[PDB]
Parts: sequence; structure tokens; C-alpha cells
Amino acid sequence: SHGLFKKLGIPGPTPLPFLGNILSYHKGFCMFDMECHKKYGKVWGFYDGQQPVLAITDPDMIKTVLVKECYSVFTNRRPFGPVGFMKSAISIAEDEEWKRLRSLLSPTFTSGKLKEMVPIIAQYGDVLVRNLRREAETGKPVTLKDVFGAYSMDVITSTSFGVNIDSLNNVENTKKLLRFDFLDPFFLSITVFPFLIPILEVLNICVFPREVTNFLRKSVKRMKDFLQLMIDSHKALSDLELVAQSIIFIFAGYETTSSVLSFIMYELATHPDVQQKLQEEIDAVLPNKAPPTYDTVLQMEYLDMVVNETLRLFPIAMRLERVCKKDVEINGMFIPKGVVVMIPSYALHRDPKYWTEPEKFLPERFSKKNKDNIDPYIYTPFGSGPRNCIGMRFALMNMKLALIRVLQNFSFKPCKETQIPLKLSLGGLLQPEKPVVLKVESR
Amino acid sequence: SHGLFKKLGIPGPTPLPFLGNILSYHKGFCMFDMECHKKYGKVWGFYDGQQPVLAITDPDMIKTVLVKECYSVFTNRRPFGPVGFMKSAISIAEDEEWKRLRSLLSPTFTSGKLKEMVPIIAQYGDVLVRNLRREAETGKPVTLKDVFGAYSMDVITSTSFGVNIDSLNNVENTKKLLRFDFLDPFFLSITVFPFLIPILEVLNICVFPREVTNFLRKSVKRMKDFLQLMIDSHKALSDLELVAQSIIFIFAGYETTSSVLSFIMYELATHPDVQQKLQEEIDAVLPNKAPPTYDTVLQMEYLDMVVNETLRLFPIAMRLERVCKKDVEINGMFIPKGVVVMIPSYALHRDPKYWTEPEKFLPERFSKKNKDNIDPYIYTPFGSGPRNCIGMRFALMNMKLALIRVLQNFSFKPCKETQIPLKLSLGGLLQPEKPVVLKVESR
Ligand code: HEM
Ligand code: HEM
Repeated sequence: SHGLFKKLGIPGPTPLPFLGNILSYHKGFCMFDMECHKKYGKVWGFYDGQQPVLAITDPDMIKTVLVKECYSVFTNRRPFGPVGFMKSAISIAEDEEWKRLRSLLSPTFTSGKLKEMVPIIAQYGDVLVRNLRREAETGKPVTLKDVFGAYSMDVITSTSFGVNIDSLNNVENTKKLLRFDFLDPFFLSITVFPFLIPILEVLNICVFPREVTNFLRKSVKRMKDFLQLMIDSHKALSDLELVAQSIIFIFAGYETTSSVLSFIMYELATHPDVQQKLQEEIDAVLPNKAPPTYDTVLQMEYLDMVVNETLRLFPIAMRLERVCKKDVEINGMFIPKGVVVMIPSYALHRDPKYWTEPEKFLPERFSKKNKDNIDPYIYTPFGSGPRNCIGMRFALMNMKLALIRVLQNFSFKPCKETQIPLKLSLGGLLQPEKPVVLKVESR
Repeated sequence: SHGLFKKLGIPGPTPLPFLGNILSYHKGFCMFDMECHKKYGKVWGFYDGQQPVLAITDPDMIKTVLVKECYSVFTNRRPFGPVGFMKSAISIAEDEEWKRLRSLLSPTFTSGKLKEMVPIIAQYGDVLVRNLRREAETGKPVTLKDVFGAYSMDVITSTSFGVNIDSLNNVENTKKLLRFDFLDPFFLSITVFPFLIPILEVLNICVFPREVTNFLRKSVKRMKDFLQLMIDSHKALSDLELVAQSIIFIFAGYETTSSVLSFIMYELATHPDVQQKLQEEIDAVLPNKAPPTYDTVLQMEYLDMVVNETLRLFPIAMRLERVCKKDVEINGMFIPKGVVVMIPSYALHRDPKYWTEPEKFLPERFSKKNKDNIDPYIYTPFGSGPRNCIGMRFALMNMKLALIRVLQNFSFKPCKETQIPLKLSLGGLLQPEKPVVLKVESR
């Protein structure tokens, strides 16, 4: 299989037997994508073990894959690995099963359901503030991912299950047992030995820990709006499949939001003029520290620009991927069946062809003047098409609500322990090498 | 997975952990199907390892599976196992790849191409006769599968590749290395360890021997009408995929025809009145030992009845199977995705509900009077629907041509070594326990 791109005339790094190009992931696959783009141009191919992967960067071709030919050709992501019952999670499911799950779970994220959650998640924005004042009087720098993770977990639990637990002063199975998720050498052996995935499945081995899953399974059992929207009810949902969607939302609510929130606060700390301008917008829109509402959040243009520019620099998804279901010929190029088509979001977000000074944090990229010159298929922090991020609206609103409440009360500065410039971890996930610590001063 | 049929309300034999019901194959799976039909009625379910299999016997439901819902639900047979490049063989391919192969190879078996082969395969019918006279003068009984296999291999090679080799006096890679195909304990371990199939594939392990495949690969290479119909040319064929179809046809030409021919000659030997009546029809239609033609073969009604009644007693395919592609509800019954739907041809052919005295060889079942009372979905020796036997017309013509030439010259009788009644082998394939030996006397 390692002669595919050579026969297609498609350039790429020469693969090694068995391993493919996975050894070039020593720099992390975000640096691999950037170097491959620089060296091979618009399109290139490489191998994850034996799996051929075709990387595309042309906006026309990206839109054809993500949007135009989603249902007919590019329906599914690359198979997850040994999952067990998590095969029914929406982000893992394939074909008509995903179509049903996407249709059944879409009502959860409507702007009507979104407006209902804002009074619920503003109560934790005040607990988050009080928790911040505790360490603000301490005088020593704060670890943001701890307090933001507690906030994000509190928000996702109550909005999903209606359970209200202050995480910082306590909460274990969730959060404390949701974090885990290591960069094991097991995942590397999965791509080198993908033929072993059916072995681990029959041994009831899964990447998820069996004790937390059975906790949620029995947690939702004694639980007898997202939890309501599935219960009150294509085809009706199942009990064990009920739990699968909860794990995704919990992980997406906790891990994603709190990681991006820490990146934003880092950028605000290292750019005080941006922090001051954002604080001035918040005080103008919400005079006298008025509580943020659904409609006031949507009125803050500079807040939207700061969130967007941070998601440009740190697209936590790093890559978009779709499995080619059949032989196709897109935009003048032929894709054989079984090839994983990959869009390197991280490299595209930092490409000098579309971004001026791409490494610099400049929110004015997303101003109403310059936003029209931004291609929606180069800048894809939430993906695109029918399989984009279903919680995009919730994530943006959840992050902005936390940012407003936090900046109304505090200003953030670098401390002696702050890593400047921030160094990204090379172990897969888009996270800082050192945890982000910042000085917090009450306004 | 072993609780599926219990939750469906579908009866069946209680499966063992890991193994399923495969231990009940000690009697051979043809006896297993007959006993299950007798015990559980119209429908039942069992497990090949972890694989659930649903057996159906209602003619309405069979027609829905084989004919009505072939392209939408029941397109593919159960996956073959470790195949290697033989995954592109038409009888193994799935979905649109099978559709292309079925469309590209259908012109091989037209009645026009069939009429062209009759003058070609009549030359071996005369070599077969001369070979038979040699052992007829010997005076000792003859092993039919040897002389019929040589004939069938000669016919399939010349009709497929245009190569003309007298097999009996010689031919090795083909035939002598085509037979092999043992009832290994490896196939049993395949169903118990179906998760290991991707392991054997990556180790370049296949059920087919690697030396014969590369012989045909290089045989057809120096070969630079079936071989012509693919070369002279949906999507064009491939070199390594060229060889895959040749292996199927060679195996189907050799193994299938010669096994059924031996069953027919056994029945003729143990029913002299049937043999005499058939000989009288052949002498009436072809006076003075006239060579059989395409049109004279189709005129022999009693010849057709004898072939059909033998295929009722010995349907060498034993089972028809289709993988359920999606959740469906057929004829008032719900089939979940991934269940193998199986039609037990052997048991249906010997069911007292449709056949009087089912164990008895009675060609008058298929007379023009009684043939109308035969359901085409109970009697399915060549399958049915778009995925039936593509070589049905060729096989029937090839067998009848051999039978005519053989019975014009010889009469067949049991000898002291003849096994009466014939005992079927319990090791999977529908073949006699003892090889069929018969006394051959020149007319
Ligand atoms: C800053 C926060 C987030 C970012 C940047 C983000 C980004 C993404 C991206 C890029 C995808 C893949 C899109 C594609 O393949 O085209 C995705 C998928 C998904 N996200 Fe998010 N996401 C975020 C937060 C969330 C949240 C808070 C939730 C739920 C509470 C969520 C639920 C999902 C689901 C269910 C999918 C899979 C959808 C499907 O396969 O149909 N995400 N996300
Ligand atoms: C007495 C002789 C034969 C019998 C009883 C027989 C029976 C069958 C049956 C029952 C099937 C499966 C049908 C289904 O699944 O519905 C089949 C498939 C097939 N047979 Fe035969 N067959 C015979 C001879 C031959 C010959 C001589 C050839 C070629 C030279 C051949 C080529 C094929 C092929 C290619 C398939 C698979 C077709 C597909 O999957 O589309 N068969 N046969």
C-alpha cells in the first residue's frame, strides 16, 4: 500500500516499512503538517502505518470534501480504535447511525435551548469569580486550567444532567476521572498494529475506563435538557447508547472550553492593550458590572475577534479528516477508496499565503473590515459542513460568558513563573508545554 | 451478542460462550440445518462463534432476500476470511465492486458465447470416451471423480484460456494443484477467532497457495473467450484482478461440475431403469450416436429431469447466505444489521412439506406435469436473484454434453466396491464419504 501516492503522482515523505511516516511525529503532527505543506505545496500524502492519508489545502477542494460530498463520499472520520459501547457516540458513529444521532441531538443546541442555559451558567460565573478572589488575595499566580476546568465541568454537568456541584472545593468520576486521557504508547501501537483493534475489542478493552462509564451508566439510571431531550423521546435511543453521548458532551464541555479559555487568558495577559480594550468594551456594553445576557454577548464585537484570533492560533482540533467511501475525482484530482482525506487546520491557520505575520496575535484580523478577506475553508476552527462541531454555538457562548464575568472583576498579568513565549506540547494534544500560570489582580 | 435471538423472540439452539453453536457441526452443517428445521420450525437462529445467523425457510421471505432487496439490503455474502488479492474475485467482492465485476463478466456466459464453446468441448467428450474405453477393457471399476475431473479441467482451461491439455495422461498447477482445499482445523479457528483475520492478512497469509497463484499470474502474463473478453476491454480490469476471476472459474469449472457428474452417474448406476430411459431418449434424439449439439441438448427433457433431481438431492452449495446491510423488516419480521441471513438449500430440498418421499431419487418430480408444483425459492440449486450462479447455463450444458457422450457409449453398474447407499462426507463439502467407483461396460 506504500506505493499509492507514488503511482498517483502525489508527493510526500518517503514511508518506512510497517511504520509509514509516523516517526516524523516526533515534533508533533502539527509541526509535521506545517513542514509538509512548506515542502510539498498544495497537496501531499503520507502513511499512518499502512493507512494512506491525503492532505489537501485548496479551499475549493476542502469545501467539496466537507460540504458538497459529505453524505455521498466523505461521511465518516477515521475509525476510532477499540471503543466498545462508545461506538454509538455521535462523533464516532458512521453513516446512517450518525445521521440519526445528528438529527436526534441537534435540538439540544438551538438558540432557544441556548438562551435557557444562560441564566443557569451565570450562577457558576459568580462562583468562578469568588473562587478567583480567594487566590487573588493569596498573591501568588493561579493555574488557569484548574479553575477554568472546574467551571467548565460545573457548566456541562448542570446543562446536561441538571446536577450542580462546585468542583474546586470538592466531582471525582466526572472531571477528576474525566481528565486522564494520556498520550500512551498504546495509541502509537494502535496505528502500527491496526489489525489488533478487533483483538482488544473482543477482550473488552477500550480506551475509556470501565469504572467511570459504569458510574455514569448508574448515575443516569437513578436519574429517572439534553438528558431530557433524549429521554422524552427516526429510531428511539437506547439506555447504553444514552450514556455514550453524555461522555462526549462531558468531555467536549470540560476539556475543549477550559483549554481554549486558558489560551485566551494567556494572550490577554501578554497583550495588555488588547485586555484593556476588551475590558472597555465589556464595561461599555455592561455598565456597572451588569450581568451578561444572551443578547449582550452577541453585541461584543471585540470579544468575538479575540476569541476568533485565539482559535486561529490554537485550533484544538488540529486536523479535520474524512474517510473516502468510494473512488471519486474531486476538483480535478482522483481519490481512491479508503484514503483518509485530511485538512491540516493548524498549518492552514498559520499559512503566510492567507495570513499576514501568522505567528502574531492580532485580533484586528477579524474586524468587520478585514473579516471579508478570510476564507471560511482556510479558517475552520469548528470544522464545516453537516459534520461540523455541533456544540459550536454553545462553546462560543460558554467561553464568552466566562470571559465577561472574569474580566469585569480581574486583570491578568504575567508572573515570574509564566512561560513567555508559550511552548506547545509535542505530545499530540494542543496544550501548553507548561501549565499556564498568571497573576490575577482585582479591579 | 449471544442474546440477540432471545430478545427477538426467535428460537434456536442455546449457544456456548466463544464457540456459539459450532460444536453442533460434528454431524456436518447439512444435518444441523435439517435437525434445526425439524425442531424449531419456519425460522431459527444460531451463532457461528459470535456471528449471529438467521435461517429462513418461507418462500415469500426467501424471494424478498435473494431477489427483491438484493441491491439495497442483501448485497454481499458472509466475508470470506484471509483472502489477499482474491478479495477482487467476483464471488468474494462486495457492493459496487461486485456490481462492476458482475456486469463485466456477464457477457462471458451468454447463449451466443455458449454455442461457440459446444464445438470446443465436444472434442474432450471424445477423449473422455476413449479414456473410458481404456479402463472399460481393464475390467475393474473406475473412479469417476478422476476421469470427470480431468474432463472438467480440460473443458474449463480451453474455454477460459484456450489451452488444450489431456489431463488424465499428464495439468499440475491446474487440477493437480487446484484440488487441495482441505477441511483444515484452520477454518474452524477462523470462526472462533474472526478477530484474527486482519492478522493473517497483514502476514500475507491466504487460504489459496501462493505458488499456484503466481503460476497463473505468470501464465496469463505470457498469454499476451473469457480471457479475451476481459483483455480486449464501468472501469477497466486490472492485471492482478484479472487472475482472480480465472481462479474462481477454474475452481467452479473443475470442482463443481465433476462432483455433480459423479453424483449423477451414481444415481444412474443404482437406478438402471432411469439409465435405460435416458439412453433411449439420447438414442432417439441423436440416432446412430450422433454428436450432441447445443439445440439437441435443450430438446432432452428426461436428461433435464435427471440433472435436476440429482441437484435436488445434492445441492453442492448447501447454503445460500447474505449479510444484512441495515435494519430491515421483511415479510413481518425484523432483521438487525450485521445478521447473516441463510437459506438452507439442502434441508429445503429434502423437506417433506414440499417433496414426496424426499430421500428417493425420482426424476418424475420435474416432469412437465409436476414441475409447476415446484416452488423456485424452495428448489434453489443455483441460488436466485442478481447474485445467483453466473455459470448456471454453462454448468448445465457442460454436464449434459458429458452425460450424452458417456451414455451413448457406456452403461454403468454398481460393483462390489460401490458404496450403496451413498454416505455423504461430514467434513463440510457435499461429497461422498467413499469415492464413487462403478463398473463401466461398453454398449
Ligand atoms: C472551543 C470549543 C470547541 C471547538 C474549537 C470544537 C471544534 C470541533 C471540530 C473542529 C469538530 C470536527 C468538525 C469536523 O470534523 O468538520 C468538532 C466536532 C464535534 N464537537 Fe466540537 N468543538 C468545541 C466544543 C464543543 C462542545 C462544547 C461540544 C458539546 C457540548 C462539542 C461537541 C462536538 C461533537 C458532538 C462533535 C462531532 C459532531 C459530529 O460528528 O457530527 N464541541 N468540534
Ligand atoms: C452444477 C454446477 C454449479 C452449481 C450447482 C452452482 C451453484 C451456485 C450457487 C448456489 C451459487 C450462489 C448463488 C447465490 O448465492 O444466490 C453460485 C455462485 C457462483 N457460481 Fe456457481 N454453480 C455451479 C457451477 C458454476 C460454474 C461452472 C461456474 C463458472 C464457470 C460458476 C460460477 C459462479 C460464480 C462466479 C458465482 C458467484 C456469482 C456472484 O457472486 O455474483 N458456477 N453457484
